[PDB]
Amino acid sequence: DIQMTQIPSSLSASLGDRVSISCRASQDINNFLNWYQQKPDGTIKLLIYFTSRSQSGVPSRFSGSGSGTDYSLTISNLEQEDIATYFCQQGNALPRTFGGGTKLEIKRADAAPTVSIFPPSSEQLTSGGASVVCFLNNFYPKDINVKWKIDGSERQNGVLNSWTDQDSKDSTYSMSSTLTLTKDEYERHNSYTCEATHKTSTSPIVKSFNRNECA
Amino acid sequence: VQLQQSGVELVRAGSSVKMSCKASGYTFTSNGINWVKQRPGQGLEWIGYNNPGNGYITYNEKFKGKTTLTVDKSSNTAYMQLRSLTSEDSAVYFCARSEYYGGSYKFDYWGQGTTLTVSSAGTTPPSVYPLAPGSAAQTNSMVTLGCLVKGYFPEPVTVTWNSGSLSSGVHTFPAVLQSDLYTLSSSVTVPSSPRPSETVTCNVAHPASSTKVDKKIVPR
Repeated sequence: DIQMTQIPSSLSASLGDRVSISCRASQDINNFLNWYQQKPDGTIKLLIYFTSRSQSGVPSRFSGSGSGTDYSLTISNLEQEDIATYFCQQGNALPRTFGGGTKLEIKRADAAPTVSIFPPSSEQLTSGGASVVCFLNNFYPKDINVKWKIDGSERQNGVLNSWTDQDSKDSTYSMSSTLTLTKDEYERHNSYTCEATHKTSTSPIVKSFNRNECA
Repeated sequence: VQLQQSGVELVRAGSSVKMSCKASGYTFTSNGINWVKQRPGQGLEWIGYNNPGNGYITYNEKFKGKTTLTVDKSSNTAYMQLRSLTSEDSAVYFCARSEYYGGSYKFDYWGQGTTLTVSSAGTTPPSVYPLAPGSAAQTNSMVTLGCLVKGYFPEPVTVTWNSGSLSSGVHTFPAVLQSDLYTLSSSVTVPSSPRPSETVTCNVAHPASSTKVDKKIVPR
């Protein structure tokens, strides 16, 4: 197959920036290269075809170029609606192959997460289950490390993490981490700690609660 | 031009599905139809092609055998049949139209895609649990409340706070698959002025099971 590699797998840029995305083929593709845009909602449209022909209805800030095995897609001035995943595809031979895709995000100033932790609700405890939830909200960059500790020992088992897409208005990310135990194991320990490590600080952010602290 | 998709999506391992892609807005026999697979793990995969005009079909050797492409010219519908379904077949499948441009083709119009979920799970309504700030004074000025929606199937659930009147400060996280069941959560940050002098309730709806649950967040 002709292997297609997109150089920057993910890219950060500020609105107004000139963005350029690379696509390399394993062998000369004779300019038969098309570009697709996948919006965060999963839908896809053709952007550019035959290396540099613009498809009807697409913004004039998108242009493409290249030859042989090297092609690029350039956004002249990044707009918010351009936040998406872009894919090159070769139409020189079968099977048709696509590049791995390049996802864009808006670059902004760093922002430390607002962390909050929540003890299992009593409704859940009645069912014999126990989930401790920790929200880490509105931070930038996306890279964050969360570790759970129970009486000084660390997490690992029973953790479910989930991230939101970059917020369209303030460009930050949010994350939620949940530690689930049985009611039996929960009631045999005192403290539960959610510990986050982010670029914004040399020392982790720690939020804890003690089971007995019934205020 | 428009490619409207859909076929069975919630299936069990070992079965087969026949998905459809109905074209409109142009002369169906004039353009070939391609099928593409996209697993949650980012990437796109070309499955095969079918030209309803000349009846030419071609497959990607990978899918050749597990896949059967057919077309019904009378109704302008393209079909793809997957068989011997496994967990690695769970993906979104798109159909796209080919258009000749001097030398090669461009996939110019795409269908919205059909999500194929292979699972053993049965329709199950969620357990909604109110999350009130714990133990010591959790937060100053603003207060963060949450709602844990655990163990439901299938997707999706819709979460709203105060029947939607509370839209600012809310974060609803993408559902995560735990043991073949989904779990998700949502948080809301209100000034210490509102709760608990003012009522905060999380409302979750699960269409698949016709379930609706209202959970008021009250002080621990």
